[PDB]
Amino acid sequence: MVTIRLARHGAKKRPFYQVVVADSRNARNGRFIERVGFFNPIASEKEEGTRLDLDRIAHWVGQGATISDRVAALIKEVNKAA
Amino acid sequence: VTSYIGGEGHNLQEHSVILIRGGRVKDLPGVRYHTVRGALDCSGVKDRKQARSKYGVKRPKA
Amino acid sequence: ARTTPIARYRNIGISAHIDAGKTTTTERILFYTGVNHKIGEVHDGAATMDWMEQEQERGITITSAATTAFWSGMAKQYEPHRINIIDTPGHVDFTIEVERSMRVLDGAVMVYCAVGGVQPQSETVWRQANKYKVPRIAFVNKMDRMGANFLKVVNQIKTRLGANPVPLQLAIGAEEHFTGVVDLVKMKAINWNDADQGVTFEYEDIPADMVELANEWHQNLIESAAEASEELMEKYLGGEELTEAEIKGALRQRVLNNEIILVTCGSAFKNKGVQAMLDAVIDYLPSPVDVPAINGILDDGKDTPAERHASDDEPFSALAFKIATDPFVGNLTFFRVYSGVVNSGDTVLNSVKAARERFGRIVQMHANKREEIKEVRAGDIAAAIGLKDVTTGDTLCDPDAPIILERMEFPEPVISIAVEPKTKADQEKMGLALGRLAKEDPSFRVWTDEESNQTIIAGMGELHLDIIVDRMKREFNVEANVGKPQVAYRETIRQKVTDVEGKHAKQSGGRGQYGHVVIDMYPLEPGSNPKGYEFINDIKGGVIPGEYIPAVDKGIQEQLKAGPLAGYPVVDMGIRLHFGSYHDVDSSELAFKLAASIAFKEGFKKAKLVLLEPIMKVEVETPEENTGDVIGDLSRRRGMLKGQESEVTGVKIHAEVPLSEMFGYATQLRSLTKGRASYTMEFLKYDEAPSNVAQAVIEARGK
Amino acid sequence: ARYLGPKLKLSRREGTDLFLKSGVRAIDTKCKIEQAPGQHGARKPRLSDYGVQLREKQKVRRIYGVLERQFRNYYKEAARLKGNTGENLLALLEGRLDNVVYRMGFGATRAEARQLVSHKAIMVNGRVVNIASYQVSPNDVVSIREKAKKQSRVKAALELAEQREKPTWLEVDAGKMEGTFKRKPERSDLSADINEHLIVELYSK
Amino acid sequence: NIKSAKKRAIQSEKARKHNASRRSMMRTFIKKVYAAIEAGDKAAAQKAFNEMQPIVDRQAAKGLIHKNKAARHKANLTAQINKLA
RNA sequence: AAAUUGAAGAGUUUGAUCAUGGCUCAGAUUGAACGCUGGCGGCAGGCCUAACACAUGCAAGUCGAACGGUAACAGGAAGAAGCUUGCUUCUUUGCUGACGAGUGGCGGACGGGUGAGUAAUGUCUGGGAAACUGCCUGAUGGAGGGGGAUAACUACUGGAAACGGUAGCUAAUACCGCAUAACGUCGCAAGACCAAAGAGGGGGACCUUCGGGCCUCUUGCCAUCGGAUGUGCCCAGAUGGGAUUAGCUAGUAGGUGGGGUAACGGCUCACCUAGGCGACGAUCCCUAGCUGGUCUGAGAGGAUGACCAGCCACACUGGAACUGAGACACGGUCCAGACUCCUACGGGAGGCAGCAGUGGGGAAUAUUGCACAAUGGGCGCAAGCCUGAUGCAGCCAUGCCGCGUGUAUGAAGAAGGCCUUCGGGUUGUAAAGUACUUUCAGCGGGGAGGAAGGGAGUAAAGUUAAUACCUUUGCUCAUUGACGUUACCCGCAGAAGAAGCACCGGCUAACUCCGUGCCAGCAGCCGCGGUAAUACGGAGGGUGCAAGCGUUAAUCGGAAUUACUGGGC
Ligand SMILES: Nc1nc2c(ncn2[C@@H]2O[C@H](COP(=O)(O)OP(=O)(O)O)[C@@H](O)[C@H]2O)c(=O)[nH]1
Ligand SMILES: [Mg+2]
Ligand SMILES: [Mg+2]
Ligand SMILES: [Mg+2]
Ligand SMILES: [Mg+2]
Ligand SMILES: [Mg+2]
Ligand SMILES: [Mg+2]
Ligand SMILES: [Mg+2]
Ligand SMILES: [Mg+2]
Ligand SMILES: [Mg+2]
Ligand SMILES: [Mg+2]
Ligand SMILES: [Mg+2]
Ligand SMILES: [Mg+2]
Ligand SMILES: [Mg+2]
Ligand SMILES: [Mg+2]
Ligand SMILES: [Mg+2]
Ligand SMILES: [Mg+2]
Ligand SMILES: [Mg+2]
Ligand SMILES: [Mg+2]
Ligand SMILES: [Mg+2]
Ligand SMILES: [Mg+2]
Ligand SMILES: [Mg+2]
Ligand SMILES: [Mg+2]
Ligand SMILES: [Mg+2]
Ligand SMILES: [Mg+2]
Ligand SMILES: [Mg+2]
Ligand SMILES: [Mg+2]
Ligand SMILES: [Mg+2]
Repeated sequence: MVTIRLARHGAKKRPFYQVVVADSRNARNGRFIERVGFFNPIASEKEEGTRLDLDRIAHWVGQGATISDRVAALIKEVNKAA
Repeated sequence: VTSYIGGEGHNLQEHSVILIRGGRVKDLPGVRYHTVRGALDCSGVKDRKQARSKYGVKRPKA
Repeated sequence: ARTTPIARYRNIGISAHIDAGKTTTTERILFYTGVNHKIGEVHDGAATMDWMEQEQERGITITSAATTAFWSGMAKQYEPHRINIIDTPGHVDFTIEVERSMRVLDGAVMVYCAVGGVQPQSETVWRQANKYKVPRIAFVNKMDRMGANFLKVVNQIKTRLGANPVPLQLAIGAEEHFTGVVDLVKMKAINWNDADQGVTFEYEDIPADMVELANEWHQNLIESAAEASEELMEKYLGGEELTEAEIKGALRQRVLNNEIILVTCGSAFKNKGVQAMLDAVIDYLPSPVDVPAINGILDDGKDTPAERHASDDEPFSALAFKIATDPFVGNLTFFRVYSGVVNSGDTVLNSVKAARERFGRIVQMHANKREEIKEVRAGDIAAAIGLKDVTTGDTLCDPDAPIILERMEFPEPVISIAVEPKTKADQEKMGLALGRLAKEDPSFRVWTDEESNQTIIAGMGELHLDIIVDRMKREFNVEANVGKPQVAYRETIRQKVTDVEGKHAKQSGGRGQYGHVVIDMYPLEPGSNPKGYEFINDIKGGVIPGEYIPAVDKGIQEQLKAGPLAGYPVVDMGIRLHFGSYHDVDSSELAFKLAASIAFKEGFKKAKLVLLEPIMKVEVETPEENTGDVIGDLSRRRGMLKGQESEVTGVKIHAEVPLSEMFGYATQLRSLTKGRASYTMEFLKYDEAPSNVAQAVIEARGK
Repeated sequence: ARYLGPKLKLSRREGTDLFLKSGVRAIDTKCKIEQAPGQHGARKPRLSDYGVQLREKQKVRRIYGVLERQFRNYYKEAARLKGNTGENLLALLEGRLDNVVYRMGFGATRAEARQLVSHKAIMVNGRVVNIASYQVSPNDVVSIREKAKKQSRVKAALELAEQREKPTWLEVDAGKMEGTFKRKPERSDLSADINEHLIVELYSK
Repeated sequence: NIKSAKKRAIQSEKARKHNASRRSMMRTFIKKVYAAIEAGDKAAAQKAFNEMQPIVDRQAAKGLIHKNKAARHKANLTAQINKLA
């Protein structure tokens, strides 16, 4: 299960995750194969809270990469249809 | 090692434990350390009022 | 939720004189409730309660240990009652421990020996229990030992302690042929079986060997039980025999108000009587909700500040009766929840000191062994790991609970010793050990007197104080030998007065100043002022500059404060300045203080003043049979006497004795009085004494 | 973190006027500005290169009410920013919020401006700021809060805000009580007595 | 032990018993083929090889050994039997 | 666009000078400690020494949608308890939700810790072939059929416990043979050989032995070829000091053949050759985890490996293997050693270099805390469970950053101190007094956001043979935050609750008096003190820094003082 998960960087009481395609064994902030966009949870203003890298994510999921729950939700919210 | 006893007046007996710090006294050939006054039962210099952070003297009220 | 109902909870203590069988009676209790597979003997160190190495080696209980049991009945008559028994020590060397356990507990079973009966420590535990008004019963142990007589022990209890005792279980046969006991209610003789270790017994028909004294004491039991309510006496005088249930309830009432104590007999070593005493603990001793609630003070007291019915719903309240030492966590706090519920991890407020403590690991106890429990209900005795500041006798409770509880008194140590480790530089480790052992035990105090370097050790006895040193050797290892304290002398002038002076040729041309003073030394009298320094300003000839005229008394302090003769302070010196010399340019004060010092020196040598020893006011109480021996012992020493006073329960003797003498006086006093005397020190005024040591402490250093 | 003491000692130790007092009376009429604060002030110690560099740096420090750690930070930032170090340093010191508040009135001294900023009475570009070190930015509107308008100090300061040269970078509207920050002051837009290269070389030692 | 890794210990011992039995059966069949090849009777060696081949393929499929190990056995034994003539 | 713009010196050899030459200081930095003092907030940091020994509590479980099954709870079913044919509840029935223990699957090789060993079996950089890979994903297929057990359980039984015996069983996705399989394995060919497991949801029929058969969909299983990931292996360069370490090596260097590995290979064995490495430092000894990076420096360079991240190595010491895709396995197995603990004396258990915590060592390093609410990880169709990972809370000025301890006014320039030429000056607008404000701390009241999801209903298509049952996408409903008395906002009282540390001879910024008299003492360097000490001690005054300050320890700079840039004989 090569996963695509959030990496939980940032600061205290103000997280800021990194959507990274990493092997599921390694740690959350550990070794990753590639970083595909970020995600700011606490943003409630005009600047973009999240940004994804849709073509590379699609390449990975075509290569068999597992998509996490929150990363799936961000792919949903990023697309206009959902 | 040999070590100076700074300040005015001490209470060092034959077995008292003390804290030793680096330094030199220059006029005493072979003394390269100083006894930290006011720490570990090596009481602070009595009736001292200037350079009181050194010599381990507590703050008078005044 | 609650495993056992609140009524089926007994918190009991086993208190008595040294070696009355208390630690065995506890082993036979833990045996007849199945919790320990082996009976164990105190002498062969097998006893579980004696867990400390000293307790095993010396066969004594140097501490209180807590255990639990489930006593259904002799025939499983009742549902299993959870009895919390904390075995206590009888040595006068450890009295804080017995009072410590005694306060929380609701009942006490007082062991006694048939040979001796009322003994000094039995009176001691009696007075301690009486002040805390705990309901008591009594067990006469060692009935197997020769000289055994139940009747004589009962009469000794009545005559000496003061209680009127009602026999409950008499004894069949003499000391060696102790078959068992006969109850005075069921009218059954519970002879125990020799082949097995007391677990089984056989009931018989109470033979005619004792069928008249038994009936007489049974009748006296009925009459004594009838003194609980008019409904009992009215039917009793009606010629009808009262039913057993009302007799037992009326007795339980009389024990509750403490008018009478119920005495049961048996021999733990012979594996007999223990089941019947535990049965009488269930039948007669009070459960937590079988008395009215504890009281307290709120906001400096109120009419009725707290009447906390022991229940699972009221807010948490408790008392930390005992502190113990664990080398692995650093503390062990024993608490009894009077009213409330607390759980693991719960925070509490230490009401007296107004601070927050978290209960890390509440546990239940089986002597040394510890068993984790998630929660503690009201009326349960448990140990709290994770407490780091709470002193003995501090109330622990949730907010808006009683601030102060009645447990605010502790005794005063009599024996004072000094200790010094062989390697002198282990002083910090020893000091930490002493500080911990003093925080856990409030009757052991360590104060390092600042005249010398010695560490002063105070305790209730020489045993107490040496268990506190070999315990240090074994746990938190340090090696230390005890000794005697040093001497705090003072000085007084031997009625000599002159007008001495001092003078140094400080001028020499370049120096620019010199100083001279004319003083007048005198004493006042031995003990009229607290401020020994007396100075009435009178400077006439050569009046010094007027900005520091009254400031020529504090400079004299640095000689009177400490050390003129052999490093010992002086009291009562009076200086009176009349003449001198100076020059009003800059009359140097620090070098004028040299003239005063040399003047004091000259006055000292011409005065030939003599040393003054410390002498205190001891006050002793004793029975009016050992008065001669105590007064003879004080007279053999260089001791004065003061008061021909006789109390109603003894005699208060007052005596003035030195401090270098009478080292270890308390233990000698106990020896010569059968351990039935106390004393106190009031630190009165010093007195003169012919001493060959007074000059030896300065001729050791010569001039 | 604030010098709560006699300001005039500081002024006469530097000799010049540090503007640490209101305009109620002249500087000489309140203190003996000519001489040093000590009892040995009448004498004159011959100056040294380190002496004059330290004295210039301390004059700037005492004018702006900044402490040494923050001033060193303002020098690391000024050195970092491209261009003349001294010009960037003066811009970063004039950019302080108590500085711009003072230059816009509302307090007769920079310590009064510090009290105004600290007591949550200032809104920079809408957001209520009460951090005395807030690095103001171009086109920022400094507004006093309600319940602070018409207080004694603000009225006294606005009347006393005259008799002094009007800054050519602020464009303040006095009556409505809002001011702008149209652009940062340049070199020649300031006191011109402050020898900035002395401070630059002192901090580049 | 402490946790429930004792279940893996019992399963490991049982699996060791089974695997040791089956691996020993495999190894004795291959020793039979080697003894035949060292005797020189090509026909008995061929029969023994055709007897061991399904055994090793079944265990290689089950996972007790690897496909490469089975293929190495078959290749070596075929090479030996072919040069035996 | 911009990715840099960056290099300072001083004191001290001498009567004085110039060079050479060393010592010291001014700067930056720290996992710091000590002394004095101490108000708050934010973000980080926190055993550098004993890889010394560890009490206690947790740090790895999960699946009933694999199975036998019923220990605990609940729902029911049959009643002749309680009884007014029961609302006032007797036992039995896995029957259903569920589930202790058990068989089985997956995980336990991840995450977490430490740097002892390792100077090259390691790491970094750059390539390579002789390889394997559970779970993830794509392509093609198969998924007939049957047996023997066996735990759990029942009986007897032994043991203090741990933990067993000995018979009778009972399943399974547990195990075993057959059938069948070729772009798969072996073989040049022909040819030979190898697998599986079922479970769940609902349903139009229609047949039953109410077991169900049967039709669907959702998963699960087996074989093969792929990809991705992860891992194993090889080569070259680089990666410490010592020549007061010049020879080292006998599976040693290679070849052939056999064996072994997933895979090449002296990996191993049997012969044969006598080679191979080394002055570009072999071998030995000491030290050491390595790297991105950290500090400093204009650079070159020097020192370093705390945080964070990658790789390696280890798990009480030494050795070996098993299960498994993966280990020679922190919380697995066996043995030998030492230690500790329990014991009824017959035996048995363990390994904090996991998170807390204790002893001890040390100048010195934290709580025996709260939740899985976020994100991850294991299991599971999910719901959910576990997670001392993680998110948070606690302690400590340990560091960095920000704020406060009031602001304006105020000349009797008060009193008092200190100096004084006795005029006065300084403390000093400083204080007091007057006016104004309440940041932060303290009370009282409101209050985001970190919350995505998940569950129940609904509709739409996809689905089948069925609008059921399953996916997916909307609409409504109730909702999930330990932190938390959150951030933030508003109100209440009043300057109240908040300033210390070092220095003052020159370097180096800031001077006088008093007491001491080569004494007591200070000092980083030069030096000071033996009767007028700005150098000691105190006082007054001043300078610098500030909730910190100074000292000590350590690195670089200055030091062109190891000089490649950049030195000399
Ligand atoms: N003969 C006899 N000895 C007894 C009896 N009970 C206790 N003992 C022994 O007397 C000694 C003192 O009893 P112990 O329980 O140690 O007393 P404690 O130290 O006060 O609790 C021990 O040696 C006991 O074994 C009894 O009933 N009879
Ligand atoms: Mg005892
Ligand atoms: Mg600060
Ligand atoms: Mg260890
Ligand atoms: Mg189960
Ligand atoms: Mg079967
Ligand atoms: Mg199978
Ligand atoms: Mg081969
Ligand atoms: Mg070498
Ligand atoms: Mg090492
Ligand atoms: Mg350099
Ligand atoms: Mg570390
Ligand atoms: Mg293995
Ligand atoms: Mg462990
Ligand atoms: Mg493991
Ligand atoms: Mg220590
Ligand atoms: Mg979670
Ligand atoms: Mg947990
Ligand atoms: Mg004056
Ligand atoms: Mg506040
Ligand atoms: Mg939210
Ligand atoms: Mg939401
Ligand atoms: Mg100067
Ligand atoms: Mg220094
Ligand atoms: Mg002088
Ligand atoms: Mg000095
Ligand atoms: Mg250099
Ligand atoms: Mg040179």
